[PDB]
Amino acid sequence: KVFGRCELAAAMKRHGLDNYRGYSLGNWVCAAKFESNFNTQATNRNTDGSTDYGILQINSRWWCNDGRTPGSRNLCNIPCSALLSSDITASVNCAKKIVSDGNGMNAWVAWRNRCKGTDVQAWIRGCRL
Ligand SMILES: CC(=O)N[C@@H]1[C@@H](O)[C@H](O[C@@H]2O[C@H](CO)[C@@H](O[C@@H]3O[C@H](CO)[C@@H](O)[C@H](O)[C@H]3NC(C)=O)[C@H](O)[C@H]2NC(C)=O)[C@@H](CO)O[C@H]1O
Ligand SMILES: [Cl-]
Ligand SMILES: [Cl-]
Ligand code: NA
Repeated sequence: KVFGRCELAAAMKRHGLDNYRGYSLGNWVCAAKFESNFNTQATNRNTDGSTDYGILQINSRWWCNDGRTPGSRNLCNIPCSALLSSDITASVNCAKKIVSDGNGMNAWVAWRNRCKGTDVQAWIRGCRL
């Protein structure tokens, strides 16, 4: 599924991400835009042989099992394919564990380079929340 901007904002809010660990909703919408262009089916392969999955591009080296990343962890205890569903629950629940792991949203490279320090509230402008 390719989400609309306000559609995604509303879904993330319903799943408890607004101000989760101090990160306003606009941060999460901005990260999703630049990680996946709001597409739940996005995949990308890394140089080390791991793969990033879904709307928040969660990495198989650490967070999910795809059966082809030798010597990796499965810290969210889920198949990576679960992160590609049109229902964002699995992606959101795993993201909560990631952002709590020490580095906050710096775990998302595109957030650090394209969202951090910008006016992230603009990503939720006009939405009925
Ligand atoms: C969205 C996504 O998948 N992003 C990936 C990043 O998670 C990943 O960064 C590395 O993540 C691991 C686990 O969060 C980091 O280890 C943790 O680091 C903190 C602070 O040092 C420490 O408190 C934790 O104990 C430690 N947890 C474990 C299990 O070791 C690790 O430091 C991150 N490495 C870097 C360079 O940021 C990066 C790199 O694999 O890929 C993203 O796609
Ligand atoms: Cl915001
Ligand atoms: Cl933080
Ligand atoms: Na893994």
